[PDB]
Amino acid sequence: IHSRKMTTDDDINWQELARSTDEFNGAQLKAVTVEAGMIALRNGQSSVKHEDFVEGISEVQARKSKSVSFYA
Amino acid sequence: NNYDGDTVTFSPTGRLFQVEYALEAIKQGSVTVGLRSNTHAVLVALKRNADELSSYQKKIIKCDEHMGLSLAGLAPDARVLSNYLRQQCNYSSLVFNRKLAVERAGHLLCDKAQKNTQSYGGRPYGVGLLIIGYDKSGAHLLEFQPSGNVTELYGTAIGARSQGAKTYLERTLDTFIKIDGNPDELIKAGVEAISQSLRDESLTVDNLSIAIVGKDTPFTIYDGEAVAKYI
Amino acid sequence: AGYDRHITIFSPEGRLYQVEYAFKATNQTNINSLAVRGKDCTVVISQKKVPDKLLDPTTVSYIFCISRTIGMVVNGPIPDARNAALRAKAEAAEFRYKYGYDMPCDVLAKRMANLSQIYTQRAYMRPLGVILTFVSVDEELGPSIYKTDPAGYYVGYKATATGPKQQEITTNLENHFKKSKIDHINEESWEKVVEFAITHMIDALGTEFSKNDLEVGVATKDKFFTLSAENIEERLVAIAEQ
Amino acid sequence: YDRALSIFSPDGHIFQVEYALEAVKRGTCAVGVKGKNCVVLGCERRSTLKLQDTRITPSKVSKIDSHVVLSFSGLNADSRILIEKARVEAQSHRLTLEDPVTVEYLTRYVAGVQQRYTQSGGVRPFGVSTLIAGFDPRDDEPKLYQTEPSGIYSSWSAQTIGRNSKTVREFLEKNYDRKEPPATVEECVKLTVRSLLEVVQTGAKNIEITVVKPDSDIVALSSEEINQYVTQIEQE
Amino acid sequence: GYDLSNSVFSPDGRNFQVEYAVKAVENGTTSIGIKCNDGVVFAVEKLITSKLLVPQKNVKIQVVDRHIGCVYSGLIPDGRHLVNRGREEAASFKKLYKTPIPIPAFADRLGQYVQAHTLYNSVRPFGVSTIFGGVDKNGAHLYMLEPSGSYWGYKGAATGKGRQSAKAELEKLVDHHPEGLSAREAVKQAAKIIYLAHEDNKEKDFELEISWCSLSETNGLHKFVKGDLLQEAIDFAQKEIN
Amino acid sequence: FLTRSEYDRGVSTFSPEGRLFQVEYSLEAIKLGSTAIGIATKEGVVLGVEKRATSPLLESDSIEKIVEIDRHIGCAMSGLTADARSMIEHARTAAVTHNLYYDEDINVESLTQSVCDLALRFGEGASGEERLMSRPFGVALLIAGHDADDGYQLFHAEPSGTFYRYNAKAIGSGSEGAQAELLNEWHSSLTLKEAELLVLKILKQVMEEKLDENNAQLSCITKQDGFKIYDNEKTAELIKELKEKEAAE
Repeated sequence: IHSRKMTTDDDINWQELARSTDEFNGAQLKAVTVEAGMIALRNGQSSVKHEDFVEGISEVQARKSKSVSFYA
Repeated sequence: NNYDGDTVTFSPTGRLFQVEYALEAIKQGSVTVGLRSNTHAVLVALKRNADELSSYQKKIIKCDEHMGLSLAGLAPDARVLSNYLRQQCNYSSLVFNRKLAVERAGHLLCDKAQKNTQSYGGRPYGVGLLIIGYDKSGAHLLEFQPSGNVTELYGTAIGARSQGAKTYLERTLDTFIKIDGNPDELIKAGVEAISQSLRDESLTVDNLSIAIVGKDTPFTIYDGEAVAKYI
Repeated sequence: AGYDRHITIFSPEGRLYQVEYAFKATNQTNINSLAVRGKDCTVVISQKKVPDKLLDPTTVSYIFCISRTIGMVVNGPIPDARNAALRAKAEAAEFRYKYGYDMPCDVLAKRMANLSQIYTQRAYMRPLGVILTFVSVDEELGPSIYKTDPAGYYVGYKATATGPKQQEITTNLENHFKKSKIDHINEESWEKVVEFAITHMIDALGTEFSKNDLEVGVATKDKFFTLSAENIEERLVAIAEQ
Repeated sequence: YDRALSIFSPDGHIFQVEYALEAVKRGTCAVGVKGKNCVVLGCERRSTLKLQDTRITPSKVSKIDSHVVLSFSGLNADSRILIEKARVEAQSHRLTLEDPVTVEYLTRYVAGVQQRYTQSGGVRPFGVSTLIAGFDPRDDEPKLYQTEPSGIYSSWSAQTIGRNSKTVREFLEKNYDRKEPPATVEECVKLTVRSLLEVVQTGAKNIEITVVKPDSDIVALSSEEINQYVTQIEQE
Repeated sequence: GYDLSNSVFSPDGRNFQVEYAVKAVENGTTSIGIKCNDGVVFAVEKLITSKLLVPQKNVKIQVVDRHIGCVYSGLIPDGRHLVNRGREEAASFKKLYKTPIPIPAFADRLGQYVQAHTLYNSVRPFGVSTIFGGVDKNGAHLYMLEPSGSYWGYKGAATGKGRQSAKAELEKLVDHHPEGLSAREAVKQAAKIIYLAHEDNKEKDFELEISWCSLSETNGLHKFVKGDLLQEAIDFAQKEIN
Repeated sequence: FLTRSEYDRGVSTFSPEGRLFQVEYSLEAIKLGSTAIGIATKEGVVLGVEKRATSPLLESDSIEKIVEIDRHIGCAMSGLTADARSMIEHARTAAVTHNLYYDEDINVESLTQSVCDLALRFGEGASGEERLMSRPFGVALLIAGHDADDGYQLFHAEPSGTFYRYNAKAIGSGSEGAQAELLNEWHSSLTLKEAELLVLKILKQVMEEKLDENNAQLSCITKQDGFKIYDNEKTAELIKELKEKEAAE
């Protein structure tokens, strides 16, 4: 519903992304689709790949990584 | 700390919050995947180094020549429990001249958790174990929780991104049940299972740790260049 | 300190709120009991009520057989009731064992009282929330009633009642021994003392009864028995024909 | 009782060790300097109070063996416990291993002793710090050690503990020489007396000196002796 | 702050601890005990949480000695501890008196053990409801055991989330048969009322377990239902609810 | 100070983190330790410690942090040394026990692991074994050794009860400035003297006093000579030969 607004490429599969995100709330998910076009602007494009949404998973979630673990 | 403190309290929700805190020990743990066919059990564990000069920390402990456990969570707790399990397995060999059954040892482990959940000044253990073995009733994979819950599953996971492994196993479930007498296939399927639970933490030949048990094969741990056949 | 009343320690008033609170948990089943002395018997009645039909009525009880001559009637929650019953049976066995004759009711009253005192002197004991009535017929003291309470205090009685509305019953007993001018009913058959007791209970509580609404325990000489519903019904019928 | 009197602090410490150190700072001051053939322990005694019996009252320097002295700063009441344990160990060594203790071994023992009441439950540390000095038998090297309520032990060339030890320590950097001790016993004594007069002040009756020479010779100098030494320092 | 420990009281007669344990039990799955003329029939709803599980490979009904079935709801590990304790006590009785423990005697034992956990600051009261029963030589009996250390006799007992539905249905079953029914006939009824107690729980799918101890069909030993009998019970309920 | 913490009333209590807080605290007491640097090669293991003077009156050649476990295992302690006092005794005992039972040299790993079992006994009384500690140890060891079955090993033993095998490791206050350099300078083609001078190198940069043989101490474990503590003269020679190669840049 978000990505309909912006322009995507035609190699996108919306189940791939949905598998790889688990327990993401709609505000997070809005925050991936926006985040992909940041990365697209940095590469310098005019279309938004399917690889970018995948990198917006890590750059923006809810938490910065699992933490420092020293024997966890 | 209102009802959150102590392993003696309730909890107007009926709960206790110490248990959930201890399950966070699973969450900050590294992912491990277990799957069993009807002739082989396989645990595939993602070891993890502290830094480049450091080596990787073991994740699979041999309990017996037909029995193995792999930890997820705090190492120091895993250590108490593994000793205990070996103790009673050697016990059963001694007194009954019999291999210790998996189904049974889950229950023993259950009570051992319960009683540090009973008394004041105890704690719940912050380690969840996957225990595979091959006995006179065949292959078994048990899941052990900080709650003290033992469950029998075809294939399961614990750690971080455990969900992405479960979905994989939900698709390939009826595949690996029909594969029997070909341990190689089960191992490959577990490598693929734990590929879904990477943080771009690539599978190396000393980051992946395999351990198997078969009908015809004692418990074995593969590491080093023994894992390259599958990577 | 902020803790005076999570542990058993005096207050600035010089007191034990905790034990008070124990007395404020004896009226949760809201069972009432009435116990009177005959001339050669002791009679105690208690309510029976089941909140549901899907209980079996037989097992619902409050008259617990401790010795063969000492009956115990409990006011307060049933868990603590059972713990008290077990305590007392242990002590009874042990008295018979060490002294060579069955435990007297007096001795049991005091033993249980001292155990009570110990529960309110140790900082990690919770006191019982039960009032116990010990009914007996002794051969050295005659029919007797001893009442102990969560404090560890006990006292003798001519008659006594317990429950939330037991003041009504106190009125009844008071007036009865006022007229009689003597500390026990002069009746030479235990049946009629059951009858008298049920009469005072109907008058006091203001409500009529049935065989399944009662529970009756009788201490005669050298025995203790409980009546079943069938025999209770007969008492009720003989009341109307007085 | 098995509940902790020691709680771990997120600071990287344990509060009670810090508090112990403070307790040791409030205590009377001791100085230790070893010559080439002697050891000298000087200690402040508060004899400011009057009508004090001093004959029957133990000095603040306790002989723990025939050649090993212990002086202390901090809780006076507490120290006596350490002192009893140590005398006991001294006899044990002769019993099972034969040949009086060496200063180092005894120092190590005391170190473990104060350490144990940290790490154990049901106990608080001692707020006491000791200067252990003496000789090894068959030997004539003065060995001067310092133990502290952290349960950590140290060798020192010279050291000071107690109230306002910093002032005297600065003095010692500048009047004692790492390379050369004062070789005569008397000069060593007078160096330490001159040190003590920094803080102790208010006459020469609060000063106490014990001098130990090898071959098991522990002697404590009375007030008269000290009076003479002090007055010499005063004139110069 | 009278919610902090079990050995505290409150001036309302409440001991908040123990009430809170009931909310742990309210979190368990339906578990029913049908008292029949011939014995007892237990059934438990076993939620199938995932398609990765091994079905009919986990038992929530465990037997103690061989003639007392025990099925519990609430916290599964905690109830597990309780059952272990009861087996210790059963074996003790069996050694000491040369007979399998009576069901009322068993009841005494477990009730005391749970009552114990409210008298000490040191421990936490168990958050489980147990239903246990069977056939002894003085007949079939059924008991339900509270986390409070309370229990009563029952002609039908239930616990869990769909306890609402189950209790109502049991009321009906005693209105269909006021003289009771067969343990043979009760297999189908346990199926029925578990199914009815899963509409409050219809987020999921589940597996039905049934076990029974009756004198007429298992010869007084606690056995499990299987095979064609079990699947027939399943089908029975299935057709009723469609 | 008084960092916000919900739990400091238990010693085994959670922690919405999911891990113990006291263990966490323990690892923050190794950052005050005096730096111990340890370079593991395939030709021996070198343990260097800064002895840490605090006064010129303090005699610093009678204090040391190099502590012998046995002829073929050496150990360096950094952190709180009063705790190490106990642990090192226990380890010595363990080694002697193994040689009593088996007439055999103990594995470096087995020993490290035994002391990790020791570290995890804090508590009020819990699991099957009695707690004789109440608060965790705040001291970390670098256990170096050589066994004939895996060669030279260098292990970092934590107050956690966890052990990682390192190829080089620094602990103490200056541990991060040292480890950055370890990551870059170390390789598997080192020789014994090259690693030795490497230690003195990285010890220079974490030096808060000045480098000389009166606040710095070396020790080695070698296969056929055992554990040997370098005396001060030899250490001085090496320091000067560092200064020769430092003025060749």
